[PDB]
Formats: sequence, C-alpha cells, structure tokens
Amino acid sequence: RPPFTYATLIRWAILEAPEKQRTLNEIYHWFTRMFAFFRNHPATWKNAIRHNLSLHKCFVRVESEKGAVWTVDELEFRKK
Amino acid sequence: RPPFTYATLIRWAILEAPEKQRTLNEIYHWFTRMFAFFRNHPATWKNAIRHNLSLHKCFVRVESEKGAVWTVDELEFRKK
DNA sequence: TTAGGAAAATTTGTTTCATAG
DNA sequence: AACTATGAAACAAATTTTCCT
Repeated sequence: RPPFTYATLIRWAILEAPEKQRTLNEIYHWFTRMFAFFRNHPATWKNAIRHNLSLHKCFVRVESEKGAVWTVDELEFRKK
Repeated sequence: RPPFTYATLIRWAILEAPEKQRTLNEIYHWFTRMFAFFRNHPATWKNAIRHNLSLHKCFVRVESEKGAVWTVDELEFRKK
C-alpha cells in the first residue's frame, strides 16, 4: 500500500505530456482536473470501474500469472 | 475544468505497475491511494508543486522556444 | 472432490451535456 | 430560437461466470 507523494504525482503528470514536459501551470491544471474527481466520486465507483473495463475495447483481460488480470491496448486507446 | 474519465484513470492505474497490467483489486487500491491523497492535501496545492519541482532534483527546468518548462530526469528518480 | 456464496465480468437501460447541421 | 441527429460519459442495475472457501 505505498501511498502517493507530491514527487510522484508530479512525475506522472509531467509524463503525460505529449513531449515529457509541462509548465507549472499545466501541472496545476492536471492536479485540478484530478482534485476535480475525488469528492465527485460516487459510492459505487467499483461498479464504474468494472463497467468501463468490460465496456471499452481498450481494456483486455488476459489470464496469465497469479490470476486473471487486465491490460491496456495502447492502439485502441489512441483512437478514443 | 473537466474530470478525467474513468477510462483515462483506469488506463493509468494499469500502467503504474511497471508490467503494464494489474488485477481488478490491484486497481481499486491505486484509486484509493489517490482518493486518500486528495482528501488529505486539498490545501494550498499549487504552492507545494513549485516547492517540489525545485527541491527534488529529479525535476529539471529546460528551455523550449515554447517557453520555460519542467521535465523529469527518470535516470535520477529510482535511486542513487 | 463439491457446494455455495461472493467477487468479477458482462449486459442492458437511463440521462445528461456537448457538437455540427 | 427548435429541431435534428450523433456520441461520450456517468450511473444504475440486472444477469451470468469465475473464483474462493
């Protein structure tokens, strides 16, 4: 359960730039976009994840390793 | 300013794990570690984020003919 | 084994908000 | 100042399938 540090979230947001760079302000915007989701989560969100996982083609269940897992299809994602 | 969608976040959670794949309940946790973080620090966020970029030296400022921007030095996270 | 129930997946159904005509 | 048509997204929920005792 390693929790989330500023350090990390910043890495994650910089790394979601088209170019692996972002302006302080864009970073706010990233944080803001995310603040703007976690309070406006529902009681059932586990329902919403199960749902999106089945529904979109970008998520594909494979069976390997410890148990059955979920993986992304970067291609299918790129079109949405 | 919009939320990110389930789909985006979910994609992310899948990716955090370096193996680019994770079970359902491994995702529920990523989501929690977020849920948590934002319940905790919804303070003067912005301010933190210049304090870190500067402090943690895995964050580096570079010049674009765009403008002055931040990148991560991935070779300077993990450890040294 | 084999149940039996619960967690995962999957499927349908409602409703909203945002776009081009 | 509709009205038409389209589609993402979120949410609820209803069934079926896998997985864990």
